[PDB]
Amino acid sequence: HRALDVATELAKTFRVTVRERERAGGTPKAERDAIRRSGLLTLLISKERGGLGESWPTVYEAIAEIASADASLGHLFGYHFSNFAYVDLFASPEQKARWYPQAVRERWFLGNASSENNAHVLDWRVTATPLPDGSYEINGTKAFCSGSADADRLLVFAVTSRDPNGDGRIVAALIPSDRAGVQVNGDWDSLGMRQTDSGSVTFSGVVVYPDELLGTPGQVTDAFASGSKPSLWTPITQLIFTHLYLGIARGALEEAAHYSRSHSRPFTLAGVEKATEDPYVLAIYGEFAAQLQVAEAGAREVALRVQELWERNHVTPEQRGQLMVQVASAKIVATRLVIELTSRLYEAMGARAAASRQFGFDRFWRDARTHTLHDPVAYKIREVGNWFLNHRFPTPSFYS
Amino acid sequence: HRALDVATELAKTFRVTVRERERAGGTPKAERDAIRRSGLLTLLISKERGGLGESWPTVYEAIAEIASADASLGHLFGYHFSNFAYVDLFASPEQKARWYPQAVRERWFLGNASSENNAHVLDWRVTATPLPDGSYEINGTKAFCSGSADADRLLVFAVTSRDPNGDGRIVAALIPSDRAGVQVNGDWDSLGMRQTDSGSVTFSGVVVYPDELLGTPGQVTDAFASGSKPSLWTPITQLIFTHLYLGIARGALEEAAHYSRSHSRPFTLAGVEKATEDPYVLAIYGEFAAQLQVAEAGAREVALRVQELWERNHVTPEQRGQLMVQVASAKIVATRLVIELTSRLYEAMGARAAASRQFGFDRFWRDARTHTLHDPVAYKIREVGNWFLNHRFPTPSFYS
Amino acid sequence: HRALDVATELAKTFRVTVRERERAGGTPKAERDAIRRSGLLTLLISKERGGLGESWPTVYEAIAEIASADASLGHLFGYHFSNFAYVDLFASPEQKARWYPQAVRERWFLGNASSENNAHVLDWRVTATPLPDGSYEINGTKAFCSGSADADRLLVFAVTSRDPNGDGRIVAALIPSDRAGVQVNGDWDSLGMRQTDSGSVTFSGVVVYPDELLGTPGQVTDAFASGSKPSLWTPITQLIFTHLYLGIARGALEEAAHYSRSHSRPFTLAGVEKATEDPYVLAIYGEFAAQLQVAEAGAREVALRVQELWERNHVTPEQRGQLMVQVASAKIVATRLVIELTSRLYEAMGARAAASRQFGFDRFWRDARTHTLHDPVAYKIREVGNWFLNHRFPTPSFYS
Amino acid sequence: HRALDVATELAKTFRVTVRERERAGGTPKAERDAIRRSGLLTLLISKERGGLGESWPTVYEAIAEIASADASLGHLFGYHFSNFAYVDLFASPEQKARWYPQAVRERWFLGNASSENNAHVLDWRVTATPLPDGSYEINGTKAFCSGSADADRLLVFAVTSRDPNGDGRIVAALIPSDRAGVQVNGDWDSLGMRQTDSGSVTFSGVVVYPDELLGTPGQVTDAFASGSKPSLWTPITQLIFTHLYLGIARGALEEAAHYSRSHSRPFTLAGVEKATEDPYVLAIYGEFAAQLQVAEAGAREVALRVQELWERNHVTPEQRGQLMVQVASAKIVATRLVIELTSRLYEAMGARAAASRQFGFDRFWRDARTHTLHDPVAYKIREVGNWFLNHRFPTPSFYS
Ligand SMILES: Cc1cc2nc3c(=O)[nH]c(=O)nc-3n(C[C@H](O)[C@H](O)[C@H](O)COP(=O)(O)O)c2cc1C
Ligand SMILES: Cc1cc2nc3c(=O)[nH]c(=O)nc-3n(C[C@H](O)[C@H](O)[C@H](O)COP(=O)(O)O)c2cc1C
Ligand SMILES: Cc1cc2nc3c(=O)[nH]c(=O)nc-3n(C[C@H](O)[C@H](O)[C@H](O)COP(=O)(O)O)c2cc1C
Ligand SMILES: Cc1cc2nc3c(=O)[nH]c(=O)nc-3n(C[C@H](O)[C@H](O)[C@H](O)COP(=O)(O)O)c2cc1C
Ligand SMILES: O=S1c2ccccc2-c2ccccc21
Ligand SMILES: O=S1c2ccccc2-c2ccccc21
Ligand SMILES: O=S1c2ccccc2-c2ccccc21
Ligand SMILES: O=S1c2ccccc2-c2ccccc21
Repeated sequence: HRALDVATELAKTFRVTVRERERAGGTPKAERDAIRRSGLLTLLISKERGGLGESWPTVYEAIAEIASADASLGHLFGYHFSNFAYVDLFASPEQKARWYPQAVRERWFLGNASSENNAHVLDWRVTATPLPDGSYEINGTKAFCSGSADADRLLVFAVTSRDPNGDGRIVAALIPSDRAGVQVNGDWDSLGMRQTDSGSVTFSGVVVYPDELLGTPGQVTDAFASGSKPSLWTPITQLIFTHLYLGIARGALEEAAHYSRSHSRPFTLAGVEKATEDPYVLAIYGEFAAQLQVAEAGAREVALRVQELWERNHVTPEQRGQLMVQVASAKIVATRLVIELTSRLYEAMGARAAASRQFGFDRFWRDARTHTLHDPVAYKIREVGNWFLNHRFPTPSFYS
Repeated sequence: HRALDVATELAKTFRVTVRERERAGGTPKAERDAIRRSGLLTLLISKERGGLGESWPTVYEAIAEIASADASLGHLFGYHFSNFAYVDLFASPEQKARWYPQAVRERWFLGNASSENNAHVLDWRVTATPLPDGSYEINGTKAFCSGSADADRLLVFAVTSRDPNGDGRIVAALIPSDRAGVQVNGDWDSLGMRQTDSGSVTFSGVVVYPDELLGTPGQVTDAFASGSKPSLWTPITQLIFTHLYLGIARGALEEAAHYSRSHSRPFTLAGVEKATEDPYVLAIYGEFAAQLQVAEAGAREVALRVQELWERNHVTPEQRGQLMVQVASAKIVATRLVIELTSRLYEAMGARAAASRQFGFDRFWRDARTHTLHDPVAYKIREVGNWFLNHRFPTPSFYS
Repeated sequence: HRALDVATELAKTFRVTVRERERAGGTPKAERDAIRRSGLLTLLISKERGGLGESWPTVYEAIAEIASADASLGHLFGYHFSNFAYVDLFASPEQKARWYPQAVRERWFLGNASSENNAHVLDWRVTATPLPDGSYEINGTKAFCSGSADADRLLVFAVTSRDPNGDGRIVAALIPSDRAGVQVNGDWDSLGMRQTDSGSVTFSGVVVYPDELLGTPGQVTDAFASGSKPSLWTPITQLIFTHLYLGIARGALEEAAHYSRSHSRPFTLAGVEKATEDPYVLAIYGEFAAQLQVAEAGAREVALRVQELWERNHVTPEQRGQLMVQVASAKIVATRLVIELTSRLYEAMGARAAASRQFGFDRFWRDARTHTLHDPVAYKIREVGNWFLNHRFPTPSFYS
Repeated sequence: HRALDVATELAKTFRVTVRERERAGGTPKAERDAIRRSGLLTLLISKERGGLGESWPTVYEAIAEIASADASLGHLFGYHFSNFAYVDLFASPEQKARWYPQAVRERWFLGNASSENNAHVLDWRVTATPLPDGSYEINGTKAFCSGSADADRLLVFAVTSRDPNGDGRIVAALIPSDRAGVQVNGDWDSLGMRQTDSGSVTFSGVVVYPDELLGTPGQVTDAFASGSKPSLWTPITQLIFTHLYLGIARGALEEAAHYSRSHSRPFTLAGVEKATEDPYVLAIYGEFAAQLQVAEAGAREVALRVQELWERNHVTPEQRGQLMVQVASAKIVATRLVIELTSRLYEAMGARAAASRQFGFDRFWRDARTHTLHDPVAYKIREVGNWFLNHRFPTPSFYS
């Protein structure tokens, strides 16, 4: 229970200042350093490589706890583990023996530069062009680069160009964020998730060395189409998002209840004597706390299954598909819950919760409303429906 | 027709500047003056007395149109008519003969100072102490004094104190906002409705003269108990709120639709080619536009009944109770609609509608989430249920 | 008010026996004859042809009132007017001169035989093959032939075959239900709407004469595609369906309230003394009564617009398309309302309301759940969404 | 796994005949005997006493499995284990050492006679009169006596009367169903759950011997008041109900999907070619399947906690209350889920799924609509709200 105590104490500290910090936007440098000092970035690194030797259930629990205090920090922390999962699923034994001890000593907080802002999500234009001795040159602009600012390493994705061994192949690389040619642009100014630094990043002539490549170019595509072990990255990452949503939900419900206990007035017109005994106040907390309990218990069970399959040598398409269905289902339920709860709980608090902007309760809705659009829930719902009705497991990709 | 065209033209100009103005909060003086110049503040004053001689259906449609452009200016405009209605329902013929031509010539924009911030609503501590001549001295601070800033007259409520004829009787008056001892405080910094100037007003020995009094002390309480004609004030005012919600909903839907046509990207992962042809985008617009059509059509019929009873010399408890039930029903449907739609419409626009704070679409949710808390919709629901199941009309009050 | 009084009295009498009658299914001959004796089948025929010269709002009110007592009789009554509307929109002047006085004298109650059970709803295989002197011979089986038992005339649709003037044109005709070769099969055995007689009808060498044809073959296709006046048939008919749903909803709500008032027990475990004072019982009635009030008020407005356009010589596509959007909106709201209400109201009554099957309250859900599937509400939603987002009116058909 | 395989095979046979059997109502003797032969009634009896030595998670999964095929048989099965649970928590080791081997050898299927039909659910009037040798005489009529027909023993509750040591104290006993003076009345005729035999049972001078009593008079009240281990009976039983709802939901979803794949027609008006590819069809299955996956996964965690506490020598009120809150939440979520999906899934199948009564899909709604009224979900919601807001665990009782 040590690591979860550490996460709980971090969250408590973040709650003190989240109201003022998220107003300002920009990079939460002090808080990212506190996460560095905690050791929790090393949760999944073996004790023999200097890490904590912990499990995915602990990582997921920590993500939700931090997110309940500060959704931007929960996001950055969660994405770090999505990035680490990808690295761990593709890195060579030589890379792990070098990088993981270095990640411990240098306290790596990972960011990524992957998606783009072209005509649709499938329009990637950041190129990797071959160089002598096996290196590649990266050129182009990425969007939504969460945790790009103050990142020690960047997980970067590119498509091969002018390549003898085949163009259009996906290369992934882990590079220093201060490698020459990398310009983090700092243009993140969002409705919510305001301290995630998910702005854009520009690559001009950026050199990637062979010992920084995560597998061969195109290997990720072969791994996902085959259902090799790396195909677990998507269910892992979508369950990370799910725990952000559950964390936000719990934090909003607890913050509302504290207000209701200390500040709500009884609607004495109706003969109510204390707000905490109002039948409709109680119904609102009951409806949402009940959904939250079930979603949280369900999410713990799926997290255990992530760990079980994480430890296998081989995961069958059926095992991967079943897990993805369970994860997609959890994310759908958590999405609906957090969006409804963060808006409707005002009705259990009263008008003065909104009349004083500085109370800042709208932060929960703004954070959830921003992140839940990451990928459209309507097509997660379609994927689960296509599984149930047509017995088709979703096609492994970066999003399913 | 002409009045509604003027309202439409006002709304158009407000839409240009609302995003910038509402961020700043404070008093929309230029826009209040444009409303003064439009003549619409006199909509319900008879032509005999210099007004437009128009009807409540026209007022309500004008409220919704302006609210759809700028919710604070729709609120200010609507509340002016709630203040006017109270004056019209309690003032003597002699008072109206003087006040109403004055309001036309001087372009009066009314505000109010009524509710307070103590243990529960209508736990009132602002006192009216009788003076030998029949004047009253007012002392205390009012809260939520919408339209208090830049008001030509304030509708004010107090409770008698040191009164041989009975303490605790509610008096009302219409007084100049710069009467000695009136301090309008400018302490309004809210989630939404940011330019309604609903801060506090402090009364330091404010004298109210006998010709400014509206009825006799406790007369409002007796009219409420009687369910007689002055008790129409509440259904009238609750239907004003309803039209703020319908206007916000219509404005949000049309603003989201503009973004969907111009900015949303197709989810090519699912093979869709234009976002405006996505089946799930279309379902969101259809579900909410459909509910809006029915709600608006229903509201027009209730507004018609408001006009009918407004014109009568006498109104029975049964007519008043039936109207209040119809108004409550409209408010319930409009409340649920606007709260769901201003949040869920993000799902038809995509992540970039939230990723870019300056788009500012969240203004609709913030405005509606703030105002819908005015009084709890749960007890409007109880009131309709008590009528339908038990044949009990609501107990008339400032809220029912 | 005379016509509505007659409908109200018919509905009262139907309420007495509906529970026993709908159990058995089959043909409600005594109740159909009661409608014949009432004269209401002639609501839309002019007084100068023997009819009542009434209006569509009267018809719609009578439909909802009768449906609230007996959904099957309300369906039969309403479909009579859909059949009549089709006849009136396509019939020649000499057809109207002979048919309408005859329909009064002989107290005609119309049925139809239109849809079929092939691969999809567009797949029509009942043929019209040319005979000498301009007659046609009809062959094949129709499905869902509402009101076909005890019908004085059937409205019948076929597609031309072996026709030198063109194959696959849609012809419509009004014929005697006992013409040689017409076999009403009596196979309607439904979850709800159990006395609408909507089973199959088999046509074996059935002769149709030129003076029974409603326009030329293919004329309905042209009138709908061009938006000429007969394109009103679909919004007229879809609003008929809407009033079935509103009538069922009102009937179920009122029947539930009676049980709650006289049989529901207080949940004394929570200190409730009377079920009628339970806060959650009151909340259920309030929610649904409020939505019904708004839906009914909105439906009245749309019914008036039907009458207004019914009286026009020409109706533009904007006028027809805006009416169809308003009708579709009303139907969507009424559909959601009646399906939720007829199921959820058990929670306001208690277990014994379901545990005593004889109480029969499930009739409302059975009737509503059956009819609301007539055409899919999801595509009504898409049609409203396509209009609001893309400014595309529904393309006229038998369904839109 | 062996045990779950046996339950799956039973369910598969029950599925073949449930549609025909449940119309008839009455007692499903052949199916009860198949359950007797399966051994599964002994799931919780230790191997030492001739039982299967299985756990509550296995029991709950078997209940859901059987319920998905035949809700009445799942109900009868599940209530057997609620009856067994009461016996296990209150009987002496000496009693269980005789009864449990006898239950194995004689293939006991337990029923109960507990609730009554007086002014409210707390109003109990079936009396137990103490006789001088320590026996009691039971007199009066019980209602809702699930499984009272063909029962090998009945768990019976009464209140002491003519008792010098205190009237009104609750006594429980396990007695033969054919003891002199027991009359099972066969008056069950319900909307759903039609073969649970939950009719009335009348007791005329029925003798209960000392060694048939479960604890001492009032002992159950003392256990509830102290939140001690016997008060686990409620969360155990409420989670049995929860698995009936999850079972019905899964059965209904799977039956609907078979129709959608086999019989639904594409809505060609809108350009659909396959119903199984319709976007709104897929969205219904996706929404409901996703909620079911999360609810089932959360339910498994709670079932493990039931087993954990079942094995404890002592249980604190905090452990009992935490478990009850988790069970209540699962029940709330499952109730809402099954009620919505058993009605809305028609929209995925089409009109002919309701127009052909013999398809019988309404059985799912009828079963779930009937059972979910067992106790009011509104007060389960209040109980979870009171815990979350005010940190008050539910007051232990037969319902909470
Ligand atoms: C945006 C807004 C404007 C309001 N304007 C007025 C007003 O002009 N006059 C008034 O008496 N109360 C006004 N109220 C207050 C309500 O009557 C009520 O006192 C308040 O919403 C209750 O606060 P509570 O739910 O936090 O207890 C306003 C409330 C809001 C939210
Ligand atoms: C708060 C937030 C953070 C995001 N972080 C990342 C990220 O770290 N890496 C990435 O590839 N995409 C990230 N995305 C983007 C999604 O993968 C996707 O590209 C985008 O949300 C689609 O935008 P649209 O719906 O407006 O078309 C993020 C999106 C949001 C809203
Ligand atoms: C299908 C069904 C089965 C029931 N079985 C039992 C039972 O076996 N034992 C029992 O004590 N109560 C049983 N109950 C009853 C509840 O304990 C409770 O008394 C009842 O649902 C209250 O009915 P009301 O809401 O109409 O007041 C059953 C109820 C239903 C609906
Ligand atoms: C209760 C009921 C009555 C119906 N009556 C008629 C009718 O009178 N004339 C007609 O053409 N179709 C009638 N329909 C059928 C619809 O036009 C449509 O063909 C059918 O609901 C589609 O079936 P599906 O959803 O199973 O594919 C009726 C349908 C129902 C459910
Ligand atoms: O889910 S994101 C994403 C979407 C599409 C392609 C790559 C990535 C990526 C990498 C790291 C974290 C998060 C994400
Ligand atoms: O609804 S508000 C209110 C609540 C309670 C007492 C008085 C008043 C008042 C007067 C004018 C406008 C608005 C309001
Ligand atoms: O709406 S039904 C229908 C569907 C499709 C083709 C024709 C018809 C028709 C004719 C009369 C009444 C009802 C209907
Ligand atoms: O939940 S039921 C119930 C309600 C109230 C008192 C006793 C009982 C009882 C006993 C056995 C099974 C089921 C039930």
